Amino acid sequence: DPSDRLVPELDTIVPLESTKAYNMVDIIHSVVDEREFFEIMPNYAKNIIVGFARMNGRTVGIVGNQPKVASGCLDINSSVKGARFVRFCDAFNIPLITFVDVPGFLPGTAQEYGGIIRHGAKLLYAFAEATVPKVTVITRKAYGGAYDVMSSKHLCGDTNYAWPTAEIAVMGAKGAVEIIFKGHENVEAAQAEYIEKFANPFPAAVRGFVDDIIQPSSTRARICCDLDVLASKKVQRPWRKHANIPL
Amino acid sequence: YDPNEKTFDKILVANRGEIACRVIRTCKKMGIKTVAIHSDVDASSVHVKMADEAVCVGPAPTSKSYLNMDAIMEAIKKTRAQAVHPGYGFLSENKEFARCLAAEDVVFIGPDTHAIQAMGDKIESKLLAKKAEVNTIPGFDGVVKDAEEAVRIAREIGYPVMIKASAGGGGKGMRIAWDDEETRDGFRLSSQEAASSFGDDRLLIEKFIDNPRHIEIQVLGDKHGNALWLNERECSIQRRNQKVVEEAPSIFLDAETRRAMGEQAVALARAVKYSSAGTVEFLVDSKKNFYFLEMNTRLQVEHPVTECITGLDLVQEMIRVAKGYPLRHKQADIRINGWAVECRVYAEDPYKSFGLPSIGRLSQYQEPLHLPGVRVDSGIQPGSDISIYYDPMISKLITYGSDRTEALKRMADALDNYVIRGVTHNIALLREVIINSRFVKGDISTKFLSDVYPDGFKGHMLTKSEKNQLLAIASSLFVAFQLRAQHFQENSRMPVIKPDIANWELSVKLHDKVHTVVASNNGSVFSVEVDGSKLNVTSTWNLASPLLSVSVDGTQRTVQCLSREAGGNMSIQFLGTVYKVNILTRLAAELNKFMLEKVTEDTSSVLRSPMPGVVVAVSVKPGDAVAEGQEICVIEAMKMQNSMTAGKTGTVKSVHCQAGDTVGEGDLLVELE
Amino acid sequence: ATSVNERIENKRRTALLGGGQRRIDAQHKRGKLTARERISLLLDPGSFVESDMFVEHRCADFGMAADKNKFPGDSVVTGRGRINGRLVYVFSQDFTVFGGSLSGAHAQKICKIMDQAITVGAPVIGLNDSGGARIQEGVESLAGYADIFLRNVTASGVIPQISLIMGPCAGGAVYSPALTDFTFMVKDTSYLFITGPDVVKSVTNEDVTQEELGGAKTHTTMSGVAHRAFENDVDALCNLRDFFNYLPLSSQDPAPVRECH
Ligand SMILES: CCC(=O)SCCNC(=O)CCNC(=O)[C@H](O)C(C)(C)COP(=O)(O)OP(=O)(O)OC[C@H]1O[C@@H](n2cnc3c(N)ncnc32)[C@H](O)[C@@H]1OP(=O)(O)O
Ligand SMILES: Nc1ncnc2c1ncn2[C@@H]1O[C@H](COP(=O)(O)OP(=O)(O)O)[C@@H](O)[C@H]1O
Ligand SMILES: *C(=O)CCCC[C@@H]1SC[C@@H]2NC(=O)N[C@@H]21
Ligand SMILES: [Mg+2]
Repeated sequence: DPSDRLVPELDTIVPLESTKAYNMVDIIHSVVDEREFFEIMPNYAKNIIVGFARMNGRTVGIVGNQPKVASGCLDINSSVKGARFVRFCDAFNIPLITFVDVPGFLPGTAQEYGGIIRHGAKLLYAFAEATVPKVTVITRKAYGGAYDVMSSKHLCGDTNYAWPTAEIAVMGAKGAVEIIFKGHENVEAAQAEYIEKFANPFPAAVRGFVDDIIQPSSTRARICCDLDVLASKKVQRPWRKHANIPL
Repeated sequence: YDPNEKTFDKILVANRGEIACRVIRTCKKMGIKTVAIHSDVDASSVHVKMADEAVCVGPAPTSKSYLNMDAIMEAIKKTRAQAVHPGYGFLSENKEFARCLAAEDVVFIGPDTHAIQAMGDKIESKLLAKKAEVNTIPGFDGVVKDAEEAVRIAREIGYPVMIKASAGGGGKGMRIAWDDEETRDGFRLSSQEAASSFGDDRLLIEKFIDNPRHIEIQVLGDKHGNALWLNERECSIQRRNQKVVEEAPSIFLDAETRRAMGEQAVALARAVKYSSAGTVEFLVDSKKNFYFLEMNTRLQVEHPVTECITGLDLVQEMIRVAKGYPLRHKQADIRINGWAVECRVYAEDPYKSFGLPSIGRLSQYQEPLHLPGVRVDSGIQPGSDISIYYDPMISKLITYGSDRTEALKRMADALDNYVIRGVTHNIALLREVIINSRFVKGDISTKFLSDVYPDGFKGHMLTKSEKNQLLAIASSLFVAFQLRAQHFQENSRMPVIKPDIANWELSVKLHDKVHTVVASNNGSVFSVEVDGSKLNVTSTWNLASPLLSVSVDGTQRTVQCLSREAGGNMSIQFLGTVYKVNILTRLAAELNKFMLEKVTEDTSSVLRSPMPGVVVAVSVKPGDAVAEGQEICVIEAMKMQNSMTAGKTGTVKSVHCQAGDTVGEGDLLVELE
Repeated sequence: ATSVNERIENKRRTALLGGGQRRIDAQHKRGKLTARERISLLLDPGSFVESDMFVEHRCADFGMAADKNKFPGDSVVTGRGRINGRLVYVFSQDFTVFGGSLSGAHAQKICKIMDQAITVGAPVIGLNDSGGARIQEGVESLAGYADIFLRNVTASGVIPQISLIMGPCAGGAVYSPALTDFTFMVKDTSYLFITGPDVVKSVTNEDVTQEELGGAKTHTTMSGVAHRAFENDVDALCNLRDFFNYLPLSSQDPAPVRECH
């Protein structure tokens, strides 16, 4: 399986409408070698996907969002499910590949009463501690602190890519317009300027928060290359017996 | 291909699919700007990207997108396109569209509205053909009064005559009036059926034709009264009154009959004053007697197969004629240069009523363009979606050769090297048809698919040698995968000791039988013993490519590996058919005898609400047709909306759920069988 | 003649007065102090050395470039001090200026203080009172949260980190206290929730107010996020000093030993 094989089927897998959903397992199957993917816990916390695959003959761990189930929102179960897998992959020198499409965290009363903060911190810490090479691709969405929780550039991430249909923002357009343009009480046009200016990956691109905006069909052809360069990564950290996982 | 001559500089192709792509390609060869129309869904189709401009026309359904008068009118007005080409289907045979286009200033590639109006109804066309001194269908013009009229018609023209209820609407029915008492009782039954169906109670009795062959003649004309007949085509192989395999030169006809049919078609076209490309269809009995049946006033779907054997670009000729130029050829200039066979690859499952519509999104798509003498016409690219609103047709495959046998061999080779992963196609049926003994000999009729498979399509039956080759190939591929699994890199800390196993003893389960296989490897050549028979398998053993070419005892074969599991299950496409096998080691097979079978329970009707929510709009009705896993309804929630399908095939019986209801999880929404 | 001497005094008085006397009165009406006197109560008298008192936000979009929206300090007070003679680093969040919303300068100051603390080897105490991330800044607030989280994870297991929730904290800023070793809250004046009650009401169709959505009782009784609850600010700070007396300064040092009787 050549490492430069094109995947044109990814050119239109993301619907234009911001309401429809799609299957991330299809993207994972397209990208990996021989379309083989060993999934871990496939029937528990289905809004997140974790598994093992091979890229150019090298074992890699894959974690990603599933927009089909619960819009891809993070909750208590998926946080620990992803966190333990990421920690195990870190412990044995296995690179990580992440696909990000998340609109935030699942709201409710049971989520707060169950302690969603602790498990969100677990996932955040799991990505922050990781010292193996990691590559991240943003397909459609990344909102609020969930964007940071999913291994943004600022958590010592190595390479980040965003598809032309991706978009990064603090919140939704309606919420930002309401919380900013309150006295003006005119959302007829201000929403139009907001969605034509800040509803695109350009604010993140101009500030260097993403390495480059790549065509989907070349996705695989990029990642392999990065995994060739980052194979010799070495970093230094302050000495300690063991850090305090928020369990 | 001379571009010096003046031609329209703006053409609008108001169509979709592969015909739009072909027209766009021909116009590009002419150096003419192309403008394409597309619905909201088809915003990323092949044709819309191939063209220069692109104008939307409306929503997904064809009744508001490709059949909308106003949308096309404003598209023409904004674009100011010089000429409009409809292709075939949709609005090709619309007289209203025709004169609406032709009124202001727009030229329309096609026949004039007078010819369409003339050949718009069966009765008027039949009487015009009778006035055109051509061999019409043997019968009488009038109405039946009683059984006396039926028996007098039977005694008038021919003994083998139907009593089928004709005229009215459609004119169909399984009826025979061979004998006098048969004429009487069939007339009674046909009158009863007509009263039940249409109420006409009157018949246009027509003579019976045993196992008829459907031939067709391609005709070309201009505004200067010049008519040409471009050989013939045969479209006998049909199911559901739809052609699947077309064969350009007719093996059943000779020079004299061909010339007679061409002369009759040319005379009919001159009588109607046709000035474009058209087709005249004939039914030929066993006695080599041809009778006229219908005339298509548009470009035929299977026009490339007659284009290959003559080298005449039909779209180019249509454009030149519509410009006003006369034909640049004569009757003697037409030659039958070789042989041609065309097949249609649809997105349907041939194991249910010779094809049922299917949906899905293509994940892998590869054409055998590198094979010799293979032409593919398709409007599909990898990642395309096979929706429900349109025809599920995928592609057209054409093979041209020096004779019939070479063309058939090339067609089989192309079918074996054609990759479609994501949906279900009917390639197995096509390959079985093109290798049947009767089809090879040349004895086919419109009932070929009916009598060859009276029970239905069951697959490609395999002989002893083919079964042995399949088992050897599967065992070799399994052993090759196992061997590749042992190749790691150097560790320098714990050295790897590769095992030195000599023989692999395997149990292979196929259909409902178990065979013992012994496999040995000597580099790139495998020696396989199946039940004593010895075979040699050699290949490059490239496990990443979708297609694998192997050589078993010198015979060259091509296979595909659709599925592979650690449990031993393997799905392999061989000779155009998908076979499921289970390969295990001897020890595993021996130990598996103690594994208890798990009995299933409950009913397959499990569809319910995955989570509580509201239904924005339900679009089902008890008794509605259900496709292969088609989207049955939509339940929306926060942010994203869910669209849950009907994966299990079953006729709708009762829809407990209703639109707008806040049904909880587990509630019975749609009952399916 | 140069007007640079008066500029220093004007900036100092603006920093001392925060964002307005009316906002100070509103803060005092709810029974809650301000950041400066919180720090004064927490630390030993005459030992607080404020750093980076002349930092202002550099955003120039959506009218944020106006002088009325430009305040020195960027609504955060950071520095070092001594508790019972032992060094410590402290940062406090000011609800006066845009409700304590975090921006580039806010996160920059917090990151600088935490980096200095991990370099020297001294604990970190964080008084948290903020309405979330600043929407006007945009991705800058998210980047600041990411940097703060990265430095929190890096220093975990190296130096102790204590968080004290003094006001309503919402959004991504909730995650920073959860990554520290200990968390304390003040009864009836502090909240912790990812999303406000309005979003919950809109989405899941349930009515609830802040008190039983992110109150101190919920987190200290049936959520397991906080460790202790205190009645007011003064008692919370005295208990914080008493608790800080227990811990060692860093992982290198052994457990503290005190004079016994
Ligand atoms: C990374 C994820 C994020 O970005 S989370 C950002 C927070 N998201 C929101 O929707 C804001 C919700 N917060 C609030 O409503 C209030 O601040 C809460 C937490 C309820 C405090 O209660 P309360 O005492 O009534 O507030 P207040 O009336 O005193 O308002 C004071 C001023 O603070 C401001 N403020 C607060 N947060 C932000 C923010 N993220 N961005 C910009 N400004 C903020 C408010 O604008 C408010 O202004 P004003 O003085 O009422 O006119
Ligand atoms: N005179 C006939 N006698 C017996 N069968 C006929 C006769 N005419 C048509 N059939 C059948 O009617 C079917 C459809 O007729 P056709 O005129 O071609 O309509 P369509 O344009 O829809 O294909 C053909 O498959 C043909 O086999
Ligand atoms: C949609 O227009 C945005 C408003 C609803 C927000 C939904 S619900 C809660 C989730 N959190 C978030 O940021 N988006 C999601
Ligand atoms: Mg017909």
